[PDB]
Amino acid sequence: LRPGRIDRKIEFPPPSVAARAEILRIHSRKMNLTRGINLRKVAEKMNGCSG
Amino acid sequence: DPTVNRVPNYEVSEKAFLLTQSKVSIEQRKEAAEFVLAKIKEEEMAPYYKYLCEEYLVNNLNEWIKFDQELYNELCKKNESKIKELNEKIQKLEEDDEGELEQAQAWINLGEYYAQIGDKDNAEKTLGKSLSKAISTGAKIDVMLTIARLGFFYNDQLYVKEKLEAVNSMIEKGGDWERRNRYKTYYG
Amino acid sequence: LPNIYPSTRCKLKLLRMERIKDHLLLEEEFVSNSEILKPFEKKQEEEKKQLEEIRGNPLSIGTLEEIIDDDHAIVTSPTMPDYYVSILSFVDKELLEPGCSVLLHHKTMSIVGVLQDDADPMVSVMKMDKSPTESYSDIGGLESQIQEIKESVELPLTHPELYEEMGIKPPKGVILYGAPGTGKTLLAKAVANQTSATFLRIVGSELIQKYLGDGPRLCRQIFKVAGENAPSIVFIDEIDAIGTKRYDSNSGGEREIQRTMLELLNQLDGFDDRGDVKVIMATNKIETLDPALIRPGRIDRKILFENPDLSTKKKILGIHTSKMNLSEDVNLETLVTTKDDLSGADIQAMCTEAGLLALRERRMQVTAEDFKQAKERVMKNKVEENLEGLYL
Amino acid sequence: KRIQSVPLVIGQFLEPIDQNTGIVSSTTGMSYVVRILSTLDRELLKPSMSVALHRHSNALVDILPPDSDSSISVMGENEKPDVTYADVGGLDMQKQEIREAVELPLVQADLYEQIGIDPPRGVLLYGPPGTGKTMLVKAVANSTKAAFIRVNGSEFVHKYLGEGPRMVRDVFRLARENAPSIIFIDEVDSIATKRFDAQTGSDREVQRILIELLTQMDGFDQSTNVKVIMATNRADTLDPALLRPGRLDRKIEFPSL
Amino acid sequence: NDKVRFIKDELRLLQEPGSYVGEVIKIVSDKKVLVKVQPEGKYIVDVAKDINVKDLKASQRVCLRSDSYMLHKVLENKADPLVSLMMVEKVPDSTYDMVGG
Ligand SMILES: Nc1ncnc2c1ncn2[C@@H]1O[C@H](COP(=O)(O)OP(=O)(O)OP(=O)(O)O)[C@@H](O)[C@H]1O
Ligand SMILES: Nc1ncnc2c1ncn2[C@@H]1O[C@H](COP(=O)(O)OP(=O)(O)OP(=O)(O)O)[C@@H](O)[C@H]1O
Ligand SMILES: [Mg+2]
Ligand SMILES: [Mg+2]
Repeated sequence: LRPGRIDRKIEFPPPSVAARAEILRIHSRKMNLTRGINLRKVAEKMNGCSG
Repeated sequence: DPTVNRVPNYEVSEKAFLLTQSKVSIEQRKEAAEFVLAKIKEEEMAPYYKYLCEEYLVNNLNEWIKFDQELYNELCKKNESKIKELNEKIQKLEEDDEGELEQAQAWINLGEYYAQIGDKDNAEKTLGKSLSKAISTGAKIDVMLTIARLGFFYNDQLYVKEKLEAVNSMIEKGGDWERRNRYKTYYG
Repeated sequence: LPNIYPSTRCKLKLLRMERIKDHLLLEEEFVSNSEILKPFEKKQEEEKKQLEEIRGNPLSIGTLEEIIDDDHAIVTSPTMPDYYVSILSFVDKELLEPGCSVLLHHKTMSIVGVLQDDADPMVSVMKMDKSPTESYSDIGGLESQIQEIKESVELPLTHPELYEEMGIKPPKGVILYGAPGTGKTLLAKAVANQTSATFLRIVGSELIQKYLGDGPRLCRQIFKVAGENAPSIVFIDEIDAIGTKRYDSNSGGEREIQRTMLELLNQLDGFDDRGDVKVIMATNKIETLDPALIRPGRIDRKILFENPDLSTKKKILGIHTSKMNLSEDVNLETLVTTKDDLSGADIQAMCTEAGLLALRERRMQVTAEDFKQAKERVMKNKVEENLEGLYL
Repeated sequence: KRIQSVPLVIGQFLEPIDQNTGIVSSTTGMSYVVRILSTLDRELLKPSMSVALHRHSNALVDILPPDSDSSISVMGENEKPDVTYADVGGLDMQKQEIREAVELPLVQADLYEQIGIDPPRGVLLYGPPGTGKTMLVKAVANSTKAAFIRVNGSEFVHKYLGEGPRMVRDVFRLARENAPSIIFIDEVDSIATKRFDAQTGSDREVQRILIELLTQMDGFDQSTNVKVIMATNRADTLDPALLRPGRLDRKIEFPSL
Repeated sequence: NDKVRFIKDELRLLQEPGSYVGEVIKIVSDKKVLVKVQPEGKYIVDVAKDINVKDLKASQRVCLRSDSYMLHKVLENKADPLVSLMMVEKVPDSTYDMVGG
């Protein structure tokens, strides 16, 4: 943590509901999906889980 | 939410073909004329207005969609101004030397606006240059599906055939089942 | 071949390489005449042919174990049954150190050469092969410490005349103890910049190995390598690492660390009487060091490092911002020269942060606002202190 | 066809370098570069094969049925274990997981491909000792219709250097021939320990065995429909290189009930 | 006829002893190359008149004639232990598209 050494301290906070929706969408483009799946509703149900 | 965007609008060509048939009812033809004139006014189908007025309709009726030069110039000037703005964005990204994802996205923006007005050749050039990057296979699938949709828009089936065989050739380099179902619907 | 003076064109220069060619051709003529006079049937280059045919092919590789009754030896190849190989005349009987890599003949297996190691699979990383960068100019202030380190480590090597005339052996070792982030490592980089000696760096963590045996083994190897490549400026850094930490990967625990420290405290002084091996250690916590290491006669001149003062702070600001694309709006006088406590590391850290921020905006010039923002950024990212409350 | 006399040395083909040369590893221990006989069906020179070699020349002269060199044999009927799914009480979730990760992928890969999921190619039944880790697999072998090559961990290691990776490759080749098949390397914690001593011959051979196992498992393409199962009592004493996608991913967690 | 002559001559060539796979750990000189032959030890081999010593690079697999170890060929695979470490680790590939949020 001393300055001069390792420089940038970057935060990865646990994903928010929008971030969770984006991650679910990204990983959901790998399987046959029925039309009109409300992924935003599923992510909104998914609380605490991350990545 | 993600969307490939309703560009080009399929209903434009749908009602254009509905108009160009004497077999269909006159009332439905006039409804199609009203819709197509409204969409030409709103979404700036100036090049498609010129094409529809000079070919298609009068190629084979045709009073409702009358080739007005003034309306062909005002909307064309607006379209050229928008194209100039997009060129400014592309050149400013090149000057800033941003990430190649961003320059590829700017190329997609130029091409999708070119499709948004109906010019097939320049849109094809923009998306062909856009493919030259090393973007992810999903973006390439979406782009060449956009040229396939353009081919559907102008009712040139061989254009769609070559676009979709190009899709199938490289679809094995992807695998995303949603992007394969899109191609399945297009091929069907 | 010698060096050539002067650099530019000059007739005397041409005369110099004319002498070079004259002497070279004269050596060539002498060698030609001497060879021609010699009986070629046992001279000239037929010796090469005889050596090749006696050597045989392929030459296997083994390990020497003894030199009993010279013209005889006991090699030990990894697979062969440890033959009683005889030593031939071609090999040099001075490089046959027990444990070398000899070249056995294929069939009769008689030593026909010693294969020097020349590997250095681990030392190559250690051996300083390119001067880092900073010269002594880059260090702002610290004049007394620079003078002491010079007269302790540089002058004995470059200019031994003063010491031999004065009649004092040079001070053996120097330990750079002080507050963290105050140039204890920069000064080592500087002394490594101008050097006529090998500079084998090592960090105290690497002496805390995992196996029981390879605690003193590493130190013995390091100091042997320093000895053979004399002179050496070995730079054991973070020497306090052996004391604290207490790593789980260490199988021995405290006892193995104690044995390693004992081997270090021996190899520094030794019964072996090593030659020109200068030792420069540097640590943040001089307190947690067994006084056997820091005893005089092992490391004599214990140089103290202290946080810079206001003038030293402004000098550091000047040297570090010398290579700045600075706009005139930035004023160095009130920049960081504020007397509200800094360090030798903060001044460079805020410069780096401000440069990064200016890069983010793509502004090729540096703004005073960016410098101030990096200043406060460095200020918040700072564990302030603990002992000041006693005297506050 | 005279070099094909009947003293011969079994070798393992490794890499086809040219049309008439190859790199074989004779059972004696050391690799060679040899000339292939111009009569063999060169389409059969698959890697890790069981080709034969001439005695003093090592020239490749005959390819063997790849199910011949195997020291480990497919479990037939004399060794068919006598437990049933009904006999294994409880472990309902474990039973379902092993059925959906072992039996169903063997039977119906087309469903896995169509759905879009990645078919598992390795399971790591683990838990406290005495939980049915061995018995669930034992019951699987009593109902499976696929080959059930059963190796026993420490059986891989032998005094003869090179009898390791060789027999690992041989076992995997046998599994690939009789596809579908299930390998049941048992007590793998004796082969895939974390800590490693790069000075003694004991660890430097288990290392080669583990490397060969890892390379062969990575060589699993989407086809060949062969699943690998291993059980252990101590999951912590396991090389993390065995816990990556493409390798063992599904992890069953047999709990002390 | 060329095919027939080759087939007839093949019988003699098979009885010629094979060649060990070599490993060029270090280049010694212009006519001697240190080679570690698996799995026993290393040797100082002689390069043939075809292969150039400067062409050889460390970790290049090679072939040595079994009668008397003599360089006669250069392989292609090499060793490169780095792609062994990243193969054992098996880090999955990714792009900026995969990461979201
Ligand atoms: N007087 C100075 N002149 C120039 N630069 C300095 C000075 N003092 C400190 N620095 C800068 O501080 C930076 C970080 O400090 P440095 O690494 O030298 O400290 P250290 O106390 O030896 O390190 P550590 O506490 O991490 O073992 C160096 O890169 C150097 O450029
Ligand atoms: N679900 C179960 N129902 C009945 N008996 C069981 C069950 N699970 C284990 N057992 C008992 O376990 C014994 C067999 O050992 P088991 O297969 O359970 O060992 P394990 O947990 O795989 O051991 P290890 O880790 O040492 O290989 C039998 O005596 C059997 O009665
Ligand atoms: Mg330091
Ligand atoms: Mg058991």
